[PDB]
Amino acid sequence: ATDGSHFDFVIVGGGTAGNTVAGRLAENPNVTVLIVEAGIGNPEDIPEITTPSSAMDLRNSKYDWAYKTTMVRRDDYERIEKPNTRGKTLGGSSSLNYFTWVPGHKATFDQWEEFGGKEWTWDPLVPYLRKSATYHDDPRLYSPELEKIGGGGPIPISHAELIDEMAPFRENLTKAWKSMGQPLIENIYDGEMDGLTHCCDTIYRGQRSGSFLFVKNKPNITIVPEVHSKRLIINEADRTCKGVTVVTAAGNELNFFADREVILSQGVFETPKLLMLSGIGPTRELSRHGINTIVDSRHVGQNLMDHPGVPFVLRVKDGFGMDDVLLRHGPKRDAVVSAYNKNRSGPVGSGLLELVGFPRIDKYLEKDAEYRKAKAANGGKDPFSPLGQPHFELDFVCMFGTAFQWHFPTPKTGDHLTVVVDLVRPISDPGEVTLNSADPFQQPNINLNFFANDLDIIAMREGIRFSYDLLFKGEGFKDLVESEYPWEMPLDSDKEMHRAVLDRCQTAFHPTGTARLSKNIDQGVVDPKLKVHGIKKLRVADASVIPIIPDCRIQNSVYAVGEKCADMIKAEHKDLY
Amino acid sequence: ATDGSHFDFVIVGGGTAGNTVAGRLAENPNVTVLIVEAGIGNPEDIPEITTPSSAMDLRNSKYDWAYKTTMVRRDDYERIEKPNTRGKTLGGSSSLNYFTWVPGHKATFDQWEEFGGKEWTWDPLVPYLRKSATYHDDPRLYSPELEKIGGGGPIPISHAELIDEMAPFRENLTKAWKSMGQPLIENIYDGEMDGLTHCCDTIYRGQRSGSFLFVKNKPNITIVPEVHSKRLIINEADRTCKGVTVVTAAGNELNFFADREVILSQGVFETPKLLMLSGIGPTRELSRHGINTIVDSRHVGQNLMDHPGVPFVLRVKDGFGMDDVLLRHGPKRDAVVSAYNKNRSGPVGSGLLELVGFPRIDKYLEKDAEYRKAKAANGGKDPFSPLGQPHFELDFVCMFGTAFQWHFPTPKTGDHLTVVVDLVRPISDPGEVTLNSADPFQQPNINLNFFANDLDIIAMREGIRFSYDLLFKGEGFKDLVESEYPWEMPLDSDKEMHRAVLDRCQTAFHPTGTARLSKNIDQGVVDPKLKVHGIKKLRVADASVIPIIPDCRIQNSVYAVGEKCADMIKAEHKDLY
Ligand SMILES: Cc1cc2nc3c(=O)[nH]c(=O)nc-3n(C[C@H](O)[C@H](O)[C@H](O)COP(=O)(O)OP(=O)(O)OC[C@H]3O[C@@H](n4cnc5c(N)ncnc54)[C@H](O)[C@@H]3O)c2cc1C=O
Ligand SMILES: Cc1cc2nc3c(=O)[nH]c(=O)nc-3n(C[C@H](O)[C@H](O)[C@H](O)COP(=O)(O)OP(=O)(O)OC[C@H]3O[C@@H](n4cnc5c(N)ncnc54)[C@H](O)[C@@H]3O)c2cc1C=O
Repeated sequence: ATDGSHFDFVIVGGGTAGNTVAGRLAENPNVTVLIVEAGIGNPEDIPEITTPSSAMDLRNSKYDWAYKTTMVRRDDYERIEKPNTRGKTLGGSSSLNYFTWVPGHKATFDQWEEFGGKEWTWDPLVPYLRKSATYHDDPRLYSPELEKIGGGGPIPISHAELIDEMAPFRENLTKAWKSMGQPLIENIYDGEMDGLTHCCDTIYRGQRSGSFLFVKNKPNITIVPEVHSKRLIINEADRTCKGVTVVTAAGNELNFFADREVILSQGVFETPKLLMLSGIGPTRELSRHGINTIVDSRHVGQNLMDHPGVPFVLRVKDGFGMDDVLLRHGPKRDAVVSAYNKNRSGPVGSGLLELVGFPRIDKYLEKDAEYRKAKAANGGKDPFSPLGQPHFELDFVCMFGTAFQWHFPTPKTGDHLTVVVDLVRPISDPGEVTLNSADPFQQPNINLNFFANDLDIIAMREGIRFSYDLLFKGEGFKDLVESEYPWEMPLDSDKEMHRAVLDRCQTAFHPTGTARLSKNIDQGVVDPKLKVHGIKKLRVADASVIPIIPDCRIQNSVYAVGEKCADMIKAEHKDLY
Repeated sequence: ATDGSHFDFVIVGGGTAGNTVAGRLAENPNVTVLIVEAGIGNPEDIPEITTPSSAMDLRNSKYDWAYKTTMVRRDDYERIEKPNTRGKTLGGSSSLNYFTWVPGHKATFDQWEEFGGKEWTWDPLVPYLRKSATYHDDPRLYSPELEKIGGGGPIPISHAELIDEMAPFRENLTKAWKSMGQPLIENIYDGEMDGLTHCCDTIYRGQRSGSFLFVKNKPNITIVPEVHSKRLIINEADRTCKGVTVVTAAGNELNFFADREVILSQGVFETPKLLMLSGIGPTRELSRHGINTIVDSRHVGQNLMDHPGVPFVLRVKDGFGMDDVLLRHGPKRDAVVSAYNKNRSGPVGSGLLELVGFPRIDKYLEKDAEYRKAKAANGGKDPFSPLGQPHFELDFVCMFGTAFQWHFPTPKTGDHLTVVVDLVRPISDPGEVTLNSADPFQQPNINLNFFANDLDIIAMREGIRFSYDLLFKGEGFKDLVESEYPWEMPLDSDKEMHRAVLDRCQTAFHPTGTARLSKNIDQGVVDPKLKVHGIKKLRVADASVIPIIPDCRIQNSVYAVGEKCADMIKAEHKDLY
């Protein structure tokens, strides 16, 4: 693209919501759309991106921002980690994520009303939760009712394409789950999600479905990859966003201008950073780094909320995990790799997560004197999920997963199960994203503030206990477990579990909130139309907009945000739509 | 003590060097000495303090500052830890340390000349390295020449009082060491230290020898424990230190004044902090926290240097470690505990470290292409120890040691060996101590900057390899090893070892340098008489003074610093001494 070029719409950050907004705005072939993006422009050409079983290997790769971030910062404990993985590539984090497609609980989205008014509640959002996807059920295994989860969008989704060898595993896990007295559930798309379900995925015919699928073969979209944002171009007199400044690989600064609107989609971490570098954020924090304040927006970078996860690995009987096929070199791996290469069939095309659980654990919580007291102190309402929401998402990954074992080596032998214990309704206060300096090439500082509240530790402990009961005592599955890796979970000691949770937890990869939808600038950074409070012609569409984190893996809500954003922009520009 | 009281000398921080200086100045019964100290005043009354086998249990106890500190801060990796243990109690860190008494290499102390001139070199310092100690050899096991290591001081020291059951262990380790072609050595007190030695300790008749032994039964010493320093009292016009302000348990601020001199002994972390709070430090760093600059002293808090350590545990054959006697509850433990209680005999009185190795590893280093290139680039001189110094201190702790395994649980069964691989001559740049704020009750911020230079990683890797060779291949000992805890050291992969070293390393507990001796304020913070550049009547005596870290565990050099400081103060006040 030529320096100083004008486009109707500029999307800053070709990520998950970014491409969604861009592709929708481009549906009028006459509307000019520019996308600027730090990463490569041709993800579909990269096997590790398109191949679902390679996902975890994308951590630390060239497609990963690989941020340092503080996971917990309590007086008794603090840990900082790297990499806190985020996608750096067209498609953003939808190009390196773990595929699960799940919206969340109706009661939770209904509470968005406090921030976004009625249009940001469950029912009105349902269509936006479905618009991006085209649902498939080729093997005809699931209720035809479930076809309503795809509205016709360019992101192919399907229930996991089941691995044949894992059928015995699925059957035992199912038996175990029911033996605990917990429900099976298939429809988790209408606001209810209690039980063990067969998850859907952004995978189809063993290929990844990334947001880059929104923006190809559209000649009205100009895609400029490999450029790093320096600053939003803001006219102070007009209080207007004019466009964006970027730096090329050769180190040249380029300005691009939007004739209608700029949409900021740089994700939960970089969106608030670029706002601040552009003069929009907490005034004391700007001054501290030599940045003028154009709009004193206190909430920018604040309210960072994520799900803490404590994963744990069990060694399981031979043939009940995929380690020997996918993880280790050999003829077995060679075979499935050769099949995948010829027609994309086989387990190489698998995302390795097929059964997912959304339980409550009231009866475990009730056994803890402290939880009992906190609940009473809250007038008898459950602190975590007072509206019937799950307490956990339990992901049963059917092999050792490096992405969920940041400090333990990969075992050399044996098949494994990796259970991701994801606290989906935490009550710890949010963390924050702050500036390290005014340098656009430095990562912002990131504190997730996991487990600031002790109750969260107690719940996480109890969700590990629930998972252990299920797997060590559950019908069928109890016979599959061989050992705990890399040592025993100290479930016998509240004291030890306290240390175990803090020291072993990680991000579940769902950060949100840093430029949240709101009714005014004293509550959040963007209004219900996702316009930046205080600025004209500037909107944010990405996970930073999310005012209350969904009860599950969040990519579905992020696409929803992009779909709604595009709709709201179209409604505004009558002459174009 | 009464508010506003005057004393000839005020020691701020009743720690290792602190008490040394105080006790020596008090040798003229007419000189009044005050000691202020944050911790308790009666350590000799605390079993866990006086009992050498309890040392490791003092981590996280009430006697531990338990600082958060950043261990490594590289672009590819960063870890922050808690607790970074320091003594909070009369005697300071000499009240919770692991006893080893070893001075270091002559060539290294000779290089102090660049900072302190001739009087801070090996020969002149020898007497100061010996003054604090009274050497014992009751069982008459060692050369009578070695009695020269005790000059008659109030700190009883002895070669480790050997545990009988560990004799077979010592004998096998010795055989293994010699089988590798490395020397045995007993005299490591005259500047030479190449080999495996029987270490001496600040233990005698199974009681800890702490610096509090310097300051009891001296009625001219006023001891005020349980008070937290707020600030040094500095007269700007006179450029003079007048005394110190402290806060009591009840929250009252008290001023105490020195008629001759104030000696700051708050240790490597708190000494630079209090200087800064008092207006002495880097001016930009003071202003940033609202503190006036009285003296722009750039080096304050800078030059923090410590030894990185990568410990590792081996499970060893039954009866070749002390786990079953000291670590686990039972009749065995009951028996030795009952003996200790009646007459202080038995392994309960042991510091658990009896053999210590000081090897070079030139031939391991030479195998690494990068080391070879770096050495050539340094004109053919070894980067680490170009003057013949050791590369490592290898501590062979004869049981599982929690103090050296910060992220692994304590094994439930088996006897263990804990090998502390201490890189004693690192070449990474120093870290820093900075202010978090002007609040005297907040810990300063601490970055140790371990492994900033890749060569250090290569050496640490190779010192682990040397240790593994010794123990897995060495004569006698090879037959004792049962397994690696908690998994295998990835010695087969330079790549994995790189991650292993960074992720498993810790402080070896020897921080230094943050107010270093120097010839002028452009080089350091105190002059050769340990006077603070720019200020009269103010000296620093503690580990922050140390300009080049010794080649080993450092408590001996710290007492040396205190002994010299006291001598230099006495020489100045003729009318009193
Ligand atoms: C491991 C991983 C695994 C998970 N797994 C599951 C999953 O299983 N399913 C689930 O639903 N969610 C999961 N998630 C969340 C899910 O993947 C969602 O994608 C996120 O929750 C929300 O997607 P945004 O639209 O809010 O943010 P985005 O980062 O996508 O797009 C931002 C774009 O901007 C560019 N960009 C940024 N800065 C600059 C700059 N300075 N100059 C120029 N360009 C810049 C940057 O390169 C990128 O292209 C997962 C995420 C991670 C990993 O991040
Ligand atoms: C685990 C541990 C184990 C090791 N093991 C071996 C060992 O085996 N042998 C060895 O030679 N060295 C080892 N070392 C180092 C060795 O122990 C040495 O002691 C150190 O290397 C050097 O000793 P300072 O004189 O330089 O510093 P100090 O902290 O002693 O005294 C400071 C005093 O000031 C007080 N004080 C501080 N702040 C305030 C305040 N605000 N307001 C009021 N008071 C305040 C504070 O409470 C304390 O009393 C080891 C240390 C640690 C642990 O710290």
